[PDB]
Amino acid sequence: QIDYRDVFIEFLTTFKGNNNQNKYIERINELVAYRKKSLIIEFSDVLSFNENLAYEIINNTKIILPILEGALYDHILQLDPTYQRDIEKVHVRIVGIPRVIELRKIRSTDIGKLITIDGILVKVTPVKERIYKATYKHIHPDCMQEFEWPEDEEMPEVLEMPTICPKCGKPGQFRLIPEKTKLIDWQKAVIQERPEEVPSGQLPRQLEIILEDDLVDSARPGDRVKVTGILDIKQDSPVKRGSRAVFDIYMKVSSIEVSSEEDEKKIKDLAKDPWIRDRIISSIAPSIYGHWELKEALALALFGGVPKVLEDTRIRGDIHILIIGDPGTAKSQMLQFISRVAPRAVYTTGKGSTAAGLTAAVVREKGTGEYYLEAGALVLADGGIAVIDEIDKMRDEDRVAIHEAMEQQTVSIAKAGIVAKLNARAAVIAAGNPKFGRYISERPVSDNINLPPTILSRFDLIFILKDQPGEQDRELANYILDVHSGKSTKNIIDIDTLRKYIAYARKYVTPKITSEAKNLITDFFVEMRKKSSETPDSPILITPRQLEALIRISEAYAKMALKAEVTREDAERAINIMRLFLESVGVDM
Amino acid sequence: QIDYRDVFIEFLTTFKGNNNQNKYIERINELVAYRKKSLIIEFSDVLSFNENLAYEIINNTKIILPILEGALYDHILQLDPTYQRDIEKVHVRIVGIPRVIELRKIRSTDIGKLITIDGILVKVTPVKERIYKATYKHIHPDCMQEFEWPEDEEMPEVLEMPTICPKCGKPGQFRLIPEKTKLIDWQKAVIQERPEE
DNA sequence: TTTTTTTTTTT
Ligand SMILES: [Mg+2]
Ligand SMILES: [Zn+2]
Ligand SMILES: [Zn+2]
Repeated sequence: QIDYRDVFIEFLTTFKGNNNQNKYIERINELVAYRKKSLIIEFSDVLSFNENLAYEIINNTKIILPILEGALYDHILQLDPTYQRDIEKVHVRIVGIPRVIELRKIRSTDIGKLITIDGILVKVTPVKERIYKATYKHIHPDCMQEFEWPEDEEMPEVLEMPTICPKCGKPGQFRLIPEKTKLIDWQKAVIQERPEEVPSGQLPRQLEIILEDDLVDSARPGDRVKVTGILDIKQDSPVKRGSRAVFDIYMKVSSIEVSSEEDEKKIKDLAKDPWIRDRIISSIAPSIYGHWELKEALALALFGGVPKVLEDTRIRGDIHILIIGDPGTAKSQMLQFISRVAPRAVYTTGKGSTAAGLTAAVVREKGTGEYYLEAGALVLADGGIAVIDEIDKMRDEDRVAIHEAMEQQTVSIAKAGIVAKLNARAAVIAAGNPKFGRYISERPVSDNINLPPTILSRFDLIFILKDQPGEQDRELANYILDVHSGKSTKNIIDIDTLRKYIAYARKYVTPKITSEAKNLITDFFVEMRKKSSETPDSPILITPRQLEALIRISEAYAKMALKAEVTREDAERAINIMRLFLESVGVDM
Repeated sequence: QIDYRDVFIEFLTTFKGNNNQNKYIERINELVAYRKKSLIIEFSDVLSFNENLAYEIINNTKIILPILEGALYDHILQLDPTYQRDIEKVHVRIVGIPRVIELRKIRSTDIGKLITIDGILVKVTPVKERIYKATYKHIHPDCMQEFEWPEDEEMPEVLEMPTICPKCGKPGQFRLIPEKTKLIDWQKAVIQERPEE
């Protein structure tokens, strides 16, 4: 009854934020400057300003939304006439709806209402075009007339062809005219419920969502997203008569969120502590006793180095870690922790993986007999971390796919007439067991781990964990029992804060190596080569590839402390950890 | 509105090249020598010579492109009468269009406009034949009449047959006549975006 | 092509 365009338009112009900045007028600025055509409004902000406007949006969404969109378009038109003839429609998207429903708990009462669902994006289709206003021509020698068939409305989800010519009243043949046909961008994605919500003994459920217009290509597979929109029943084969009055539900997306100022302030305060590096290392797997050297290396892999593109070749910034340890050395516990704290990570197992599942799988579209690719584990981990457990138990045919990923950071696909090269810039963390149960110190690493030497040289660091009973057993027993009793360590950065800290560092920090750091690295290398030249009788090689690892590790240390330069201390720490690896593999100085 | 046919003809014959050599005349003569039927021109040269002509090409390529080809064809046959009876339709192609769109960035607003794409060829089908003007015969014991169904219009990409015989005004069964059907070479290729982008 | 269990030939 009461028009809400008046209260809405002044709400945009008059609204004060946390720091008294008038965000919405600032947000609407680049909407006309950069031609976004889409606006984002928080539900809490609208509710505080006027609850009547807020509750009208949730309930009467299908009616108030077109009215509100028209009001904002007029506001932009008077503010900048240049918007006309450029963008003819503006979308306003609402986020933060309190009505959040689990994927498994959707029932018939929620159809046609604005709801929000949290899940994981698993499938994305290529962008396509959908007709919303067609133009036909009547093929009848008398007629030769053109008209817009879905008059006075929009073309439904089912393409319907006119049966009677509206301009002559006769049936016959109608020809589509693509030149005058109106189109709109259209994409389809599949969302899956998070593993924490799956009940015992059940399999995860999936929901189909539709992204249209500017919402296309707003997310990548494997991302955790929050999606808001309207549920509706799905019609795909109306002509398939005969039983089956049962339909599936699909979601019509109106706004999507992936995964900000106070958090940035909190991150900066943490970096101010001189001992921030020690705090971060102590926060890695707090429930595991000892393994300080391994924890330090795992922290470096989370941040990584800086990739370099030379005149001819490319230098990866990712760090590869290989762990060999006796059974029960808590190898799998840390890898689970790493996969949970990293902003983007994929956890796999040697036995539960295949070559197609790791890189890309060809799927034949039985509906049209068409071939298309599906992203594998390594592709989904691009820009993140790939964790592989029990690498020694993987099949040889499935292991060769990893060889290219670690070396060239690429995956080559040539099958079913599809040829492509895929980026796989991901850090690889692998764990394995020795051949004969426990580890034999006297024998070299190569004959004690059951892996080809061609894959050993591709790892930046290798660590050996030995479970030898000794005087530390009492400390280990006391620590474990305290964990089972609920006792927790203090001064530990929590998972959520740690994940945000890593994401910020990987995005805004690019350390540069100073002259002093270069001299220390060079001097260590050349003196090591001279020492190694006397007697290079070790299973572990000392090739110039080790020099690149020293560069990567030093950059990671600087990035951990949010520093823009690599100083003497960072280079010194990188040498120490590299020196241990060059000697803990069974070879002395 | 303004007939650019004269402007196009003089532009080709009076194009100041790197040394005012009128290289367009040189390639036109080369085209006549080997019967190439395809003339390519640079958008920069057209814009420099007459920016108004360049805008019309890049904006109304659906309408004015056949007009320009007709003007070029008349000039070629006038220059050399032996070109007839060999090529009935010349081709003019534009290169260097400033409107460059990334393949992933294509949206609905770019449909029906002249754009350029950079990528990698992955698949190429063998050369085939496409019908652009068919001939049909009405199989109805009183007709025995032949006609070209797509009257005053090129045959659309969707093969459609007449429903009512135009010559006799009756429905029935129609048979295609391959011997009186116009054909054009047709090939399909797939382009893939570069891994860098 | 792809994962799976099965009998079969042939990688
Ligand atoms: Mg384990
Ligand atoms: Zn009609
Ligand atoms: Zn007839």
